[PDB]
Amino acid sequence: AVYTLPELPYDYSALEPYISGEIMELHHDKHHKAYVDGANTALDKLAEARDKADFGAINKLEKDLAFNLAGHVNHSVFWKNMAPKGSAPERPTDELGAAIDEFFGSFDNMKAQFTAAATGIQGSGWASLVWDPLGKRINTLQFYDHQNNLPAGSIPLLQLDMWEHAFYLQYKNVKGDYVKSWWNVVNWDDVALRFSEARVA
Amino acid sequence: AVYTLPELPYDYSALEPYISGEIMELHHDKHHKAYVDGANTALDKLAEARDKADFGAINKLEKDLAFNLAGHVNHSVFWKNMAPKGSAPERPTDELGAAIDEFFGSFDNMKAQFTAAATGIQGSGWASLVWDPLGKRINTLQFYDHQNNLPAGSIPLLQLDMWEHAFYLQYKNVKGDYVKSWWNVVNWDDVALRFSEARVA
Amino acid sequence: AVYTLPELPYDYSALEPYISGEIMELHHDKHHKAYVDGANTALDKLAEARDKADFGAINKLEKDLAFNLAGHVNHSVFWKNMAPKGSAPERPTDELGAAIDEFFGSFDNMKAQFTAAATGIQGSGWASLVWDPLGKRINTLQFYDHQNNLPAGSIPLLQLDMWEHAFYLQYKNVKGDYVKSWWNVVNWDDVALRFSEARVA
Amino acid sequence: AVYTLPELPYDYSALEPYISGEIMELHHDKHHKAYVDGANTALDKLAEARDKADFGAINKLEKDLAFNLAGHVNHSVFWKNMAPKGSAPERPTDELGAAIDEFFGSFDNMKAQFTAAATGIQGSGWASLVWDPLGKRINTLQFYDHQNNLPAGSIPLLQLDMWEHAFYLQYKNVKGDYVKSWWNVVNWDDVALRFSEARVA
Ligand SMILES: [F-]
Ligand SMILES: [F-]
Ligand SMILES: [F-]
Ligand SMILES: [F-]
Ligand SMILES: [Fe+3]
Ligand SMILES: [Fe+3]
Ligand SMILES: [Fe+3]
Ligand SMILES: [Fe+3]
Repeated sequence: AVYTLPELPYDYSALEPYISGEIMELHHDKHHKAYVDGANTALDKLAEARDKADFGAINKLEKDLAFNLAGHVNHSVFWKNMAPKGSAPERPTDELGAAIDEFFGSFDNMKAQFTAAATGIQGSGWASLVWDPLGKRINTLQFYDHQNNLPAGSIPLLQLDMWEHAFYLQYKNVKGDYVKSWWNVVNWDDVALRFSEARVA
Repeated sequence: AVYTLPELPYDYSALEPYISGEIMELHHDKHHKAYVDGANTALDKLAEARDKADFGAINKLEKDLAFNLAGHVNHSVFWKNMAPKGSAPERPTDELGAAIDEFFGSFDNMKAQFTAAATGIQGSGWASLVWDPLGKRINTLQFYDHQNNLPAGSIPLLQLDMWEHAFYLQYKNVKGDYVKSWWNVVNWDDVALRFSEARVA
Repeated sequence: AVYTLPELPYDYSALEPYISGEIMELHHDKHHKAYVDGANTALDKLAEARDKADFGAINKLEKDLAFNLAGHVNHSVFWKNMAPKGSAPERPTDELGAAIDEFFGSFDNMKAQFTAAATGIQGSGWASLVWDPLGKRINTLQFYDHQNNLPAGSIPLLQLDMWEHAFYLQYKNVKGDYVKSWWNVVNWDDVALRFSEARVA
Repeated sequence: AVYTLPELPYDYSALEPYISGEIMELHHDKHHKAYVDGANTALDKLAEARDKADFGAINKLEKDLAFNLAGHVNHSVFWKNMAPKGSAPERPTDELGAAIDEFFGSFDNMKAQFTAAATGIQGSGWASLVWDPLGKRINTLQFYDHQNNLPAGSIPLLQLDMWEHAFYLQYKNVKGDYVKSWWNVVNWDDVALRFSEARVA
């Protein structure tokens, strides 16, 4: 298949007590799997369309592709953006740390902006720290669903799933507590790597 | 400022009779300029939000940023994707040509899919040929407005503005004639360059 | 204020085992309450914008109003659309029953279409049975979030909340089991009343 | 057919010099016709889906229905909301006038808010004055495309098409001039009628 479901880089309960293993299991094994299958199906459907020269469902197929592929991309990044507390730095350092200070003033300012973007979403969405190739800078973006409200070429560095399935079983409606807890499991080493590789464009 | 309006790589009327110089002038000097101003303003507002520690308008600012920055990105690629008839080969060759055949079956199949995506948009949008870093392939996407219906990390290779301002003065409601004429001025050399730089990340 | 949170027409656990009392409590007391506060706030902000003659945040305010007011409208209808198993006929009758057969072929056909619309949503949304004043017919619509993918003037007759908070604590990712169970508590008398009042405009 | 294209209540050039007959012709004969055909096609497709118990394209069909039906509704109202200058009052009076003063403070405040909503749209959209059945009031809404950013049950009273096809041939990019000119042709008698009939819910 074109797209495949990546395995978690840690045990399902490795992020506890901040993120329950119950959510990690459903989220990865069920939700993420769905996006991979959906993205693959969209490509097969588009291939069939070209073969038969029948593009009647093009609008449907392009949304299916964008939605599912965006879901696959967002979650693939999401898993690696996390690590058991203590297994990674609690604050970004070196080049990443300097870059965050440069584009946000400080780590705290970045955190405040990122958190505000995360909790203010009207509907399903993501809070995302991305590398902007055109502006040569780090910005925060608020994705709607998986595939909306973002410029093409944006390279994700750090993402937070704000869909209700990501926190409801544990935090219920209190999205603020979920975000507060999530900061504890951010793998700043992974974000640093993405930054090093992202800034070549 | 962070973002600047790029000059056209050719005269305003260099794409005639395919795209009128009148549209080129309004499109570049008026429309594209607005996205640059809007993107810069959004960043300035976000900076102010951080200093005052008030993120009440975060939802508005994130959409202003995404909409305007995406407009800026899309049009910047758009201008470079075109060139006077005769300045470049009318068909992709070498690495790009082989990649199109691999991911679409043939050049014609790609054109058919891209055209269908372009003319079927319900509202404003773009037809886009992008490099998918995850699947390591070339896909067609159908953007809504400037910033919707696309996965993060998508690398734009070839884009076609389907907003009404891009063709109405010349083609009126006949979107098909606009797309058909547009193929005549596609700068495959620019697309080939974007493809080469995209494969390396 | 302009908008107020309507009380549930039954006890929080009156819909069990179909919909847990825990969900009913969070859904009504927390989620619905938030839309009421948000809708009132949006109007207050719009009033302030008029007094100060500054409409810089108009885009934000119009979306805040639409999102929150739509949330308020959707949930208000939602609560009334349900009732304890046994409080109303399990199948539409009289005028409503005849109308369903006319516009859908049969009750089963309607259920199938409504269910498909409910379970296929890509993101948050609603499955909705509405009265179309223009075509003078009953149609099914699939709302995105609370305020998207619907024609102005649509009269809601029967709505099903497909946002994850509406079913996750009980049904997890299995949306189909939620929809299936939901049919058991549909208050056809309320729907019949909305239909009668809708036909007269 | 279920939906039919209404004829204009005046000659195509009756709104000049404010709105050219060229736009009126294309807009009504081409654009509006498309929405009617599209809305009818969506219903036929949904009927076929129920017959064969095949709801695979439900997401596509529901968007096609919402988009096209919303376009049909919006334009049907739009045509009647206008009249040759001098054929209708230049300002709302009686019950409508009183209602506007009540919910906006004054006619001028309403105009300012409505105009701001019209010119600030990011993408295609509508500025709309609607009757809110739940709040028992008149509000302004900013529709995105034809079917987004509005609560169910909203009854349109006055609408302004802000899609580029509505003004580009005459006003180019200067949407402000289009809105300013449009106020001259508003048929306040039609809006008054809609208000009288709208407020019964
Ligand atoms: F997910
Ligand atoms: F543009
Ligand atoms: F809700
Ligand atoms: F139109
Ligand atoms: Fe998720
Ligand atoms: Fe453009
Ligand atoms: Fe809900
Ligand atoms: Fe229009």
